[PDB]
Amino acid sequence: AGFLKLLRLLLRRQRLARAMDSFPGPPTHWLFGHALEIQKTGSLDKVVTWTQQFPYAHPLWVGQFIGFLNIYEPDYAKAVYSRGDPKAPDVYDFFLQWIGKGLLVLDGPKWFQHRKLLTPGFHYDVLKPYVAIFADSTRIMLEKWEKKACEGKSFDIFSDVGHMALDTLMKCTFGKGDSGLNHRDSSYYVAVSELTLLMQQRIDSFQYHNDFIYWLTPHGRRFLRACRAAHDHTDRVIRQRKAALQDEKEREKIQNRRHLDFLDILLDVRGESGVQLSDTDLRAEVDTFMFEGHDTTTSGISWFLYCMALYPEHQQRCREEVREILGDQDSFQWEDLAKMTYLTMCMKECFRLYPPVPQVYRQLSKPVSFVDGRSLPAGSLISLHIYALHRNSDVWPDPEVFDPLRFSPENSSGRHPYAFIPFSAGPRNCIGQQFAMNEMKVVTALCLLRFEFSVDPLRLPIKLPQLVLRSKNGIHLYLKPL
Ligand code: HEM
Ligand SMILES: CCCCc1ccc(N/C=N\O)c(C)c1
Repeated sequence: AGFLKLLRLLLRRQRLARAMDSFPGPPTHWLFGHALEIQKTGSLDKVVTWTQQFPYAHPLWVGQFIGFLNIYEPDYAKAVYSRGDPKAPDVYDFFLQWIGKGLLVLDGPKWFQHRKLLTPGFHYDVLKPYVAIFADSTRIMLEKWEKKACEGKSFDIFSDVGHMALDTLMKCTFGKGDSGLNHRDSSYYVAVSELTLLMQQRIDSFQYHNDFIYWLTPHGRRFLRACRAAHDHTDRVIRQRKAALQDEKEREKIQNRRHLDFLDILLDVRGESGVQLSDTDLRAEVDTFMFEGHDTTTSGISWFLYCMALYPEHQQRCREEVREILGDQDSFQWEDLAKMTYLTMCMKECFRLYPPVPQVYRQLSKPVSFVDGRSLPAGSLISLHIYALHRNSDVWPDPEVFDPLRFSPENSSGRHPYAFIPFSAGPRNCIGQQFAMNEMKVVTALCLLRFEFSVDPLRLPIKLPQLVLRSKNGIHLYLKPL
């Protein structure tokens, strides 16, 4: 009985280890594989030095039973991430208790169904009205920030940006009305923190990899408590909207619109979806999009404002660009976001050096041959290291240098299409990319018009992976009103 399970395990690792025989790599500890380096602070930068020692790719082991091929070169990236192979179950299985089998984790033709269902929810006609909402939520955040700034001390902006991103996500895509944040929404935010802290730690800690053992550890119990808290939040948001649509005034109003917001699509009002969702399939897409359409943009906004603080020259250039575009308008219009070409460049360079998602994974369903002759069989595990990809010395002159002009029209024409993929690429790219970009542009444009941002030399951020890219100590900045 149990004997089979242990043998199925030991065969898999000789399979994975032999398929990577073509690929030299760093030294393994006998028990931990590479885990003792990965768990060290700064390990993203350690992986970068590895990519210079080993071109294209190198193996990566958490504790001797699971072995990934870390990849970080554009042809290698493209060979795999253009194909739609499944997400790595060893990594993505951990998601299930929390966000379930929603879009992120699915892989079948069921994935294509949901992707087809949900993609019109991020069409630009659905997005145009969100610009006003981004502005309102940002205004609330900035009024808080104005009070903190005139106290003269630096403070962590990450959490305030998150509360704002969560509120705006819910007003846009989950039907929440103008009421704004409630103490129960903050409960949810805190729980996401615990979920991503713990699940990242689980990814890196091979002893927690087996389901049965993990749910008996304090770690796993803490995770399940947070999963309940996340589910109490999403059950509420679902019941709230179903009930709001029982009102005859609101229900007729939604039908009139050609374009439906994301939660209303899932609820299949108008019968148009033609695909019937289980109660749990819908709970999972809500869980999924409630993690995804806000934790990442919080990382992005916050690392950007840090990059503005580090580089006042570019900060001031962006401040001037957005000042002219707004002119005398009350608030930015959707049409205005395309004019923000220099803000966009700086934002792209921010995402090169501080990718909001630094690492994603796949398990191949078919073999793949790489531009240099090497190859892998089906069954093998891939680790796309977006962090080291964006820092690759054969692709990026002076990789550690912040230079927005790398994303001018001129210096972009030649560039390889898989060199810069912070929203991934291929069939499993980010469904929310244009949502994020428009949100982040409105938020940061308004931030720079109302404050000048300085770093704090005594508390510079330190990089911390937590599924999204966070900081060990927050993002502490000084703010000057204007
Ligand atoms: C949900 C969701 C997906 C899955 C879409 C699908 O599978 O069809 C998605 C994908 C990605 C990926 C790939 C994930 C992987 O390889 O495991 C990356 C790297 C990424 C990065 C960012 N996303 Fe995203 N994303 C989903 C949802 C959202 C939403 C939802 C409203 C927004 C907004 C958004 C934004 C960003 C983002 C912004 C800074 C980054 C980076 N994503 N997504
Ligand atoms: C398995 C480690 C990374 C998994 C992962 C994949 C996608 C997202 N987000 C995508 N858009 O928001 C996050 C936040 C994480």
